[PDB]
Amino acid sequence: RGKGAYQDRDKPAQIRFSNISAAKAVADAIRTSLGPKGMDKM
Amino acid sequence: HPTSVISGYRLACKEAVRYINENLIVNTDELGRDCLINAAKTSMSSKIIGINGDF
Amino acid sequence: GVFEPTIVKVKSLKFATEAAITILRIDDLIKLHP
Ligand SMILES: Nc1ncnc2c1ncn2[C@@H]1O[C@H](COP(=O)(O)OP(=O)(O)O)[C@@H](O)[C@H]1O
Ligand SMILES: [Mg+2]
Repeated sequence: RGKGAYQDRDKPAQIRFSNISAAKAVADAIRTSLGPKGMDKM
Repeated sequence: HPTSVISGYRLACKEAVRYINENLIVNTDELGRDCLINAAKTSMSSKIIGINGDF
Repeated sequence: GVFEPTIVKVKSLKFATEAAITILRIDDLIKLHP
């Protein structure tokens, strides 16, 4: 068409990225406890 | 890796227990009652009843 | 006449090894605010 349906808010995208970041952080946190060579957390 | 250190420690514990039980033990039957007195004195050495352990 | 019961040394080794393994397995620590 041309221009396209313009997004006004950008807060939804911020929420998506914040949620993705938090989830990846939790994973990265418990990523070294995986497998036989994985270690414990206190 | 800590797993490898742990495996080695476990093995060394097992083999140290076995080596003690097979080579480093003395039967108190061969020694009689003075063995008991000596074991008690050994435990009491380092305590405030050390030199009096004899009694 | 310096004798110790075998159980003393044996249990010392077993318990020390288990404690060392337990502490040596920790690679992270999360201390939560009370
Ligand atoms: N002896 C082993 N050698 C190689 N991979 C292993 C061994 N034991 C477990 N795994 C792998 O390690 C992965 C994680 O297992 P684990 O640490 O218990 O975490 P989870 O409980 O999430 O499965 C499993 O997907 C398994 O495929
Ligand atoms: Mg003592």
